[PDB]
Amino acid sequence: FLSLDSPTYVLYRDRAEWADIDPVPQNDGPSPVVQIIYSEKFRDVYDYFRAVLQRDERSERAFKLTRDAIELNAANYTVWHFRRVLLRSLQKDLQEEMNYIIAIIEEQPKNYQVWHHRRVLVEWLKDPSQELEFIADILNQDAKNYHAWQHRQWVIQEFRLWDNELQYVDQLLKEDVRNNSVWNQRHFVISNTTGYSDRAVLEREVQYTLEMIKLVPHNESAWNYLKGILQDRGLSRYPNLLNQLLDLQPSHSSPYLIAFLVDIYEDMLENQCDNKEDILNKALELCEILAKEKDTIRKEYWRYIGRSLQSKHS
Amino acid sequence: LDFLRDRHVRFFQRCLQVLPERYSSLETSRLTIAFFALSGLDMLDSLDVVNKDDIIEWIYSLQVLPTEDRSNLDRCGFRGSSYLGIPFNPSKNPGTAHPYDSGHIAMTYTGLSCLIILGDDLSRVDKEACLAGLRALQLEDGSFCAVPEGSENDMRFVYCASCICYMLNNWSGMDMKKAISYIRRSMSYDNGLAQGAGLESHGGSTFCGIASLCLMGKLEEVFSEKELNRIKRWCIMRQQNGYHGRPNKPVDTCYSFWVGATLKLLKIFQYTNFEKNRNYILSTQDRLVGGFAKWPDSHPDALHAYFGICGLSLMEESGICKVHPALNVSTRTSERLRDLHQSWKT
Ligand SMILES: N#Cc1ccc(Cn2cncc2CN2CCN(c3cccc(Cl)c3)C(=O)C2)cc1
Ligand SMILES: [Zn+2]
Repeated sequence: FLSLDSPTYVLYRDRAEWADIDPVPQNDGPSPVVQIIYSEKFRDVYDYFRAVLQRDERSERAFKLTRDAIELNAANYTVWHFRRVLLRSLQKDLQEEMNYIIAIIEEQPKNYQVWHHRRVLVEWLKDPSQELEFIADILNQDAKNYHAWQHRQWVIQEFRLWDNELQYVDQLLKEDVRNNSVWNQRHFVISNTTGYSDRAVLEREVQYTLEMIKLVPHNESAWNYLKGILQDRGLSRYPNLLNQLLDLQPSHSSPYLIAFLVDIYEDMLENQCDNKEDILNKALELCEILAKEKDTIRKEYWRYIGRSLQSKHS
Repeated sequence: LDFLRDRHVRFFQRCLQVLPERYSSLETSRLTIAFFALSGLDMLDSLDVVNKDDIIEWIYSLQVLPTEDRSNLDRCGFRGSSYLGIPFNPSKNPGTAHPYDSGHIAMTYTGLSCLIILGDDLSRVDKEACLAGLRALQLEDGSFCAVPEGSENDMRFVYCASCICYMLNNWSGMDMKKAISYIRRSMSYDNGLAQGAGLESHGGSTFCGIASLCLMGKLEEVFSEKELNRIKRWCIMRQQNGYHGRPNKPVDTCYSFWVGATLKLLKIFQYTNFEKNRNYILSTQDRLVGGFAKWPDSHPDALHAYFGICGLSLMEESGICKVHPALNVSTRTSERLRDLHQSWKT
């Protein structure tokens, strides 16, 4: 109702409807630590908020008071909890609250309390119809917002809305193939629908990734996905992969590719392969290439990996 | 350039004093701001510039003690501040019953942590009540919530729970088997640890997961050598100059600790590039007001000032105590905590 910056705004201590309530002040004791100074307006709203909380007053005026408390400080989790208590007690229109929280989140997309509030609402309404579109809007202003992706995965899992996510993922990877969040989403969708045990799926994915890698060879996310979907099956169990990668080294080289090769060679040594001493040398040669010229910042790491390979396979 | 030690000491001093209303959103987490400041001063060996006694009383006034009828055990711990209006009481008289007064896991953690840093012996801490409160926060999947009324649940709170159990030297505060299960299930296909199953692995959650296991003394038991090698690879790949929290994201000073501390716990921080990391951290230093920001020429805050200093500590900066990578307090403080534990066992 009465906005905090309205010309006609009136402190709660001057409102007739609040005459019966005695405001409760905050007291940090004798020597306060990390004390925040509050304006008259701010302290006034919260002095009445404390009063209403202390008495657990489930009133309509209290509900309106939370709107002001939230405007002053949306990070106060107690205020949000109390607002939820009131939403239930007063049986307020939850569809209206969805509009409210939708606006709040757009203004504060990184606030934990507002995302939690929205999730509780969606659980109450058992209605996820607005979710995917709302999240797509937030992701449009920040494609890596961890809160948005978390909420998106919750909605999709909770209401089984997998049907169009893989297409959404493909759309976003075209906009920015380097978005690590989207690659994570891709694995999320696939491993929760078809899985990767279907050789046709695995092949489709490995092929898709190699295509993306060819477009932008220096992309950790793409390489991590490729290694991620194959590492547990056994990298050495894919002979054509090793050669297809060695054929990229000429032009599409990068430390990620070199690292992948070292990992392939290591899987081989782990599975008593043929030419153990020859393979080991192929790995060591790459570790040193990474340390001396391709991934110098991790120079000491790669050399450490090298020494680890020698003392384990000789 | 160089480490502006004196300026950072003043910065932390100011954090403990008075702040402009533009910092109102910190109200419910003032205790963690105090932690960053105190632990930061401790790290710089300057706790003498503050009145340890006054602060200890303030902290104790934040403890949610059980009521006479002990009907609120599931809600005990520490508050972030006195925003509820409960009458000042430095854990003296019993607990003043209130419909919405309860602890917050991150506050219980930073609270206990602050008391130890200040020299208190935790005698006024109702240990059993805190542990009861902690247990109540754990979910079926093993993770934790921050407050009994409900909140989001993730790795961050698993770490808080672990720190609390470690400091109170009693793990009855959690079902360790379920917590470990949650931590394992958070491992991503790229080998880093995420906030929860299926989510994007992140430097912060990886630290929380690994540090929790180390505090439980079960790192080796939970992850195989092959697994730990994969996690190490994921972590050390985070260094660009300074460290970022996830692939293809810009670096942020605080990751020098989140990731750096993880690497330290995994015993391979020694193989990272110290110079480029140090240069980046120092470049985010605010030469005028002190403290550190996440990026150069950006506004500093208590969190990044503290983590920037702890990041520097990892490489043993001249003028900064060694940090306990898992507990997130000075080794001096962790040593004092050891004594405390010994003294209790009698
Ligand atoms: N973990 C993590 C994490 C999450 C997000 C970030 C992103 N980030 C980067 N600079 C500042 C941040 C925000 N963080 C600080 C750590 N933290 C946390 C960590 C552990 C415990 C508790 Cl109670 C809280 C948070 O909740 C929010 C960094 C680290
Ligand atoms: Zn940061």
